[PDB]
Amino acid sequence: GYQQQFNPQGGRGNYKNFNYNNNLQGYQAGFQPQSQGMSLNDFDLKISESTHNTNN
Amino acid sequence: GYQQQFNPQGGRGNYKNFNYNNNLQGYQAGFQPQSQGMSLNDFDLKISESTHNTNN
Amino acid sequence: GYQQQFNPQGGRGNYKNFNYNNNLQGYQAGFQPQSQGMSLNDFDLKISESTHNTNN
Amino acid sequence: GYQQQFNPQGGRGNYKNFNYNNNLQGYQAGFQPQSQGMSLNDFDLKISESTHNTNN
Amino acid sequence: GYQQQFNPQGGRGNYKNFNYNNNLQGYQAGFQPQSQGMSLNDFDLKISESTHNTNN
Repeated sequence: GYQQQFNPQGGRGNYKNFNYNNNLQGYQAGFQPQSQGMSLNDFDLKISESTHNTNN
Repeated sequence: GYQQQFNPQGGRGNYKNFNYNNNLQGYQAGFQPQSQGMSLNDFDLKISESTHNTNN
Repeated sequence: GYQQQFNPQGGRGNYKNFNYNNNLQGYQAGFQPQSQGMSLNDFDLKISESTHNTNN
Repeated sequence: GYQQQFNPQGGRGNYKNFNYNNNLQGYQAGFQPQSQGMSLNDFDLKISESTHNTNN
Repeated sequence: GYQQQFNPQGGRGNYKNFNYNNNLQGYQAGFQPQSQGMSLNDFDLKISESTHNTNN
């Protein structure tokens, strides 16, 4: 079938923001998982992210 | 079938923002997973990302 | 079948924004995964990205 | 079949924005994955990207 | 079959915006992956890219 398991073998680290969305014959609208920007719904190794959200 | 498992073997690091979307004969509209920009839905190794979102 | 697994072997680093979209005979409209620009849906190694989004 | 696995062997770095889209006999319309520009859907090694999006 | 795997061997760097689109007997319309311009869908080594998108 579908292998989506969380199976780290050995090693070490930081694990966060794992999201599993199972839609079984359903209705899903307006989804922004792990969103960092602005979402409007009307019905030496360095990674650096900086986001400024201003809603007026 | 489909192999999408999380299987790091040895090593070390930072693991974040893993998103699994399974749509089984369903209706999905307006999806911006891991979005950093602006989403409007009307129904030495360095990576640097800077985003300014102004909604007036 | 389809091999899309996450299998780092040894080594080290930063791993983020991995998105798996499985559409099984479904309806998907208006998808901007890992979007950094502006999405409107009406129903020494250095990588630097700077985005300004102004919605009036 | 199809080999699309994530298999770094040794080494080090930054890995982000990996997107796997599997469309199984489905309907997908209006897709802008990893988009940085403007998407309107009506139903010393240096890489530098600067994008200004103004929606009036 | 088709070899499209991500297999860096040794070395180091920055890896981002890898997109795998598998269309299995499906309908895909209006796709602008990794788009930086303007997409309208109606249903010393230096690389520098600057894009201004004005929608009136």
